[PDB]
Amino acid sequence: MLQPKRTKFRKMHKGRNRGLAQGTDVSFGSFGLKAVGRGRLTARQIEAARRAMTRAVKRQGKIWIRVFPDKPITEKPLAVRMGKGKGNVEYWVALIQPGKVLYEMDGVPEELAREAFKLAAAKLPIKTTFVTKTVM
Amino acid sequence: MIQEQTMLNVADNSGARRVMCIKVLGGSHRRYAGVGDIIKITIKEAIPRGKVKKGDVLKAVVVRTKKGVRRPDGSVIRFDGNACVLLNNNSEQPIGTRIFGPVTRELRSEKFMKIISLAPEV
Amino acid sequence: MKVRASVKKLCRNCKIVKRDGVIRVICSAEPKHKQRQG
Amino acid sequence: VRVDVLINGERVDALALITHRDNSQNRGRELVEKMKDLIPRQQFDIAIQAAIGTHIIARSTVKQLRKNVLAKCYGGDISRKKKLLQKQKEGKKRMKQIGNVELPQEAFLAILHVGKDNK
RNA sequence: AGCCAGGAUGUUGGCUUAGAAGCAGCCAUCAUUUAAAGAAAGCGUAAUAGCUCACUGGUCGAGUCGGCCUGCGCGGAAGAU
RNA sequence: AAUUCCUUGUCGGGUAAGUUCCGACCUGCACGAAUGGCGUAAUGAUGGCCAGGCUGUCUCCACCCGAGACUCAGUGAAAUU
RNA sequence: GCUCAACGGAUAAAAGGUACUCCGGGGAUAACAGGCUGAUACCGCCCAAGAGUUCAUAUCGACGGCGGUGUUUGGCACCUCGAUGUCGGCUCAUCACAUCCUGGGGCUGAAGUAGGUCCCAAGGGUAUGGCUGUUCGCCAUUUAAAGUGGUACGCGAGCUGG
RNA sequence: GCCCGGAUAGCUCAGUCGGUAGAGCAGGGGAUUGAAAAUCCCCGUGUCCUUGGUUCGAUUCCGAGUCCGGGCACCA
RNA sequence: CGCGGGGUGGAGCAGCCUGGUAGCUCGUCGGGCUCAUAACCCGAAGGUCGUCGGUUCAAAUCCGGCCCCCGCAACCA
Ligand SMILES: *C(=O)[C@@H](N)Cc1ccccc1
Repeated sequence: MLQPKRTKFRKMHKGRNRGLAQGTDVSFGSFGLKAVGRGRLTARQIEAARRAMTRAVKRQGKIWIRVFPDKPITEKPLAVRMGKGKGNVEYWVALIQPGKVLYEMDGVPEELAREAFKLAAAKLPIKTTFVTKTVM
Repeated sequence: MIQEQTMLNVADNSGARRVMCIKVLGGSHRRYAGVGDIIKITIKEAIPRGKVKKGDVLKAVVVRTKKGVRRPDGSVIRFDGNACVLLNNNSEQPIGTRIFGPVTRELRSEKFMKIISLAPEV
Repeated sequence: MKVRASVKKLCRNCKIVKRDGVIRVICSAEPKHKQRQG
Repeated sequence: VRVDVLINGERVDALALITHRDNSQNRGRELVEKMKDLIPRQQFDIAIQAAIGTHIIARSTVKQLRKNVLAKCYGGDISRKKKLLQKQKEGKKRMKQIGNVELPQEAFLAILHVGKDNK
């Protein structure tokens, strides 16, 4: 659920995850889940974390997912020895680093948002915190 | 001392003839039955008229036993051959209506009421 | 009484107390809400 | 409506029922539960399933019996092990289609209440 | 905080359900009587009645409250001589 | 199936209960006609199964008979390090 | 004038078997146990959609999340090639507790009897047979129960040899 | 439990970016026969698995559920 | 899993190796012959070439992936 439509290449290096996040400030909406942690969010986790969140404000209200998967995480099969080629792709994941804003919300009461998130937070690998759009 | 296996002759009619113990009911690892202990039974021979047919599984009071029985004075009965009367599997109570040969005085009890009332001796 | 690791209140009547080192919810209202350990 | 009881697609007229439709889901998902506990394990995987018309409102299944097959290979190469397990799978697909299931006195006890004494 | 009181009217809000009367569900949630009282925070009823909290009066006479950022701690925490 | 992996296939027989044994079914992974096909009385220190008899194989081991073991005198090794 | 392409090109010219084996070496390198690891497994726990006549938490609990133990399958090749003999059965065992029975308690959709379920507790106890090499399992009839694990998947200078 | 595709007339099934749904067969009729099969012809006789939502409008879209097929994992 | 052969009118096969062109038998449709049906004689219609996205002046063909089909391998412990 939710992965790039196409890619210039199929696989990718393990990389590293140092440094503070970029899009640290809310804009698309009012309320927002800032990170505080460091880690990853497999494309499922950003999903199941969403369904918990959409099901609270119900049909009313709106939501923006600031982050997207776009990183392959390949794996070897079950009980096979090392090293006959890089393992084939399994599940996409989006790296996130501290200060990253994971979700946003609009035409909703502030107190329905602290709850709308707090449910969503329980479904996620990383630590999180509620935050506001700010006058600037 | 009756034990598993161990063919038993049957005292009552009901077409039993030859018979074989398959379990000694009572407790864990219980070994021996005699006197009038209840046990499992499985038929082997059986008469054609059949009050009960071959291959049945049942219960039975051990009655006569070759090893005999003692009692307080040190006296010792010892019948030539082992014998048991059949019992209905759920209701107990002998399914027969006659008893052949002596049974011991020890057998006496409430549930074994119907047997001692029958049979030629003791 | 349920053990559980995250105790917390249920009924408004639930109480929360710290006997020994252990934590314990206590609702005189509904008996089901007793809880140890948290 | 009627609530027929299938067994590997062999509908059984003996277990037919008549119940108000809202009641059916419980009588539905329950009647299979007696069958699940008293149909002996079979050499191929089974499919008890109460259903109205062709529509199926309930299902339970008995499990396969299966030889261990792997209990022998222990060199640890996998490809050498999928070969065995592949037969275990390919052949159950055949045994499943011939199927057929004798059902003696079960169409009776408990299924006709008399699962308690004195019975 | 405790103890003494009031906790009302429109009105069974609208439907939907045999019943929907603050309270089974769905949409709504204004208006009057005022010290003050939600078309209702729980208990309650087959359905009503019934009992509370919310808000107000009274005594009461000295601080009370809920979050934030940080130090250190407590539960989470089961293994084989 | 001395051949059939899946397989303890499925049906019947024997058994209180039978992955083996017997008769069948035919979906023969992967029978077949002188690297012979199907039968066949007698024969087998050949393979598998069942029954009567007999019992210390066993439930469960008890005693006794002799040669060792053990003590006394004579002779006097070995592997090993 | 070479596809001498095994592309610094051993010859103008060349394939298989070995369980009938043989010698020199190797723990430089595999099969068993050990070690590190913990993907796989097993066991808990956080969140609570759903089932439960209404009733998220008596009973279950999806997707997603964080852990523990070192039973299975595995990884890596650290220890042993200068012979260490691998499942199961027998015999005798021994520790763990994540307890099958027995014992003490909270909750229960617990009237009673009988149960379900988590907390506490390791003193004692824990089935015989049929088939199969089987441990397992299915069946037979018992029992207060027929616990799950380690111990070189205990135990061959103690037996067995299927 | 996951993954992919499904649930449309009595039965086997085609279709949908969001625009008043169909086919063979069964059933019921017509034509034909002195009437009978057979054959040709004609009618759909559905709340698009069930339950809530959004849309002017839902068989499509969304939520929850009960299910069907195949592929992994469990399955002496 | 590892190699290699294959998806083409309603059916069974050529065409591809050698990018510019799709062919055979059957059946389907119409017309004949017969009292009528088969056969039989004449004419005709019928194909996203398994999908996808790429080299291309141009793709059934060429090279990549995904989807079933079939064949072979999976050994010493
Ligand atoms: C059945 O054959 C196996 N699943 C059971 C088993 C095999 C090996 C070891 C322990 C149990």
